[PDB]
Amino acid sequence: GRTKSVIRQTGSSAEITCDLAEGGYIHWYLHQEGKAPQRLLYYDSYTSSVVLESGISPGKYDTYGSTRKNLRMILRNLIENDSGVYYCATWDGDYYKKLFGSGTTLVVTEDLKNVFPPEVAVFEPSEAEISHTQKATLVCLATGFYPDHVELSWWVNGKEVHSGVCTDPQPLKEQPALNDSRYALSSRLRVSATFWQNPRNHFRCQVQFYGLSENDEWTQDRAKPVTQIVSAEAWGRAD
Amino acid sequence: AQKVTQAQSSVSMPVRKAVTLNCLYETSWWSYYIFWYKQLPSKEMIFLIRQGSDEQNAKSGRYSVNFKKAAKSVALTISALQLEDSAKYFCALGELRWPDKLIFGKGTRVTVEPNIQNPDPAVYQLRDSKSSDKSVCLFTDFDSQTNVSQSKDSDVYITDKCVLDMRSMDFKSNSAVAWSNKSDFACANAFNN
Repeated sequence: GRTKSVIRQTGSSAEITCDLAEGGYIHWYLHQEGKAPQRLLYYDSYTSSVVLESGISPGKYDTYGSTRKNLRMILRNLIENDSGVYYCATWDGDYYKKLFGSGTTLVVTEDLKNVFPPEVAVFEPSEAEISHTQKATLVCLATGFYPDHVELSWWVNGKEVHSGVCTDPQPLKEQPALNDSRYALSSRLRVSATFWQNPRNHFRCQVQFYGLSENDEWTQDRAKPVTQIVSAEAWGRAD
Repeated sequence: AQKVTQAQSSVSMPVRKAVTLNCLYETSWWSYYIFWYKQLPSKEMIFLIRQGSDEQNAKSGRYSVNFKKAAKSVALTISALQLEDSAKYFCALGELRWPDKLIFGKGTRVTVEPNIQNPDPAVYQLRDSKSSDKSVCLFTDFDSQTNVSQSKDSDVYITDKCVLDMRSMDFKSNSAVAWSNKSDFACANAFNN
């Protein structure tokens, strides 16, 4: 369960945590697709003071009510327009630059029944590529997932690999007219022909999906699309 | 009023080359700073370089700013491009006396493309490891100037291209994947070659 991915239904609340240490002001920025990052508010737990940016109703972002804790970032009455990446930020002590924390990605959907985990399939290299190039490209396809909160990795003989791999920079919409469309994502792993031809070598494509939690309820005829890992694997073959 | 505008939406440039990312701003502040950040797909916002309104052109490694104050123009040049320079670059404006918020532009995506010195364009068909009746098409080893055609069909999906780096072999290659759930799918006509 990753704190960087949050999925909520319209009308609920979501708490976003700040990974930066507070001494100074803590600023919160919202970054939506294709738009400029915008500060929403900033606060100081030491003075217990909160400054909202202009155009924001005071009931949208709650900061108090924490059982003896620092000021929090809790978004109330979520709508789809709250979807985006949220960053906390603070100025360096020498005020040289402003430091941003890791972004938390929030998706607010009209119905949690729109949430699906990926199906994963691994496609074995073409013999034509092996014979022509002495290399072997495996392809991993993750399909039918929503939201687009996945991390795809390749594992060879039990160890994650970091070379000979590339994954599409952006998932594509399988039904781009639906708005709530499920997504697809592909990835390649390329090895030498002789490594793929060894039957002892084990290849696994792993897709970490960030989905529903244990607090979530949901009600639909299928397995609860919780945060999970779905994989597909293939072994080497000499023929 | 404070405004920041990055008119370029997306740029592509080969490795080892340079790219200049433009930024035009409006400000009533007498002294200020321009900041450039690099935004990664992991959702990280990484500081690169700062330009002061009274300072000479800033320089930091492969990053340099061409600051034209009278034009309120503040272009970032990235030299000797690497594949890892692919990111979305943000220009931001901040006030110096009481450092407060940053006003951002919308960002400019940079895609760095490999120099395929010996292209070998080819389309291959790959079978599912568990089904064999399911398949995908792989377009690979083409040069970076190749324009991967987009799908002209609802039931046919074509990915963008990505570059992989076989680091133990000093070898990089482009590829794109096509697939469909229809028996009438030919890899040849998939990428419209």
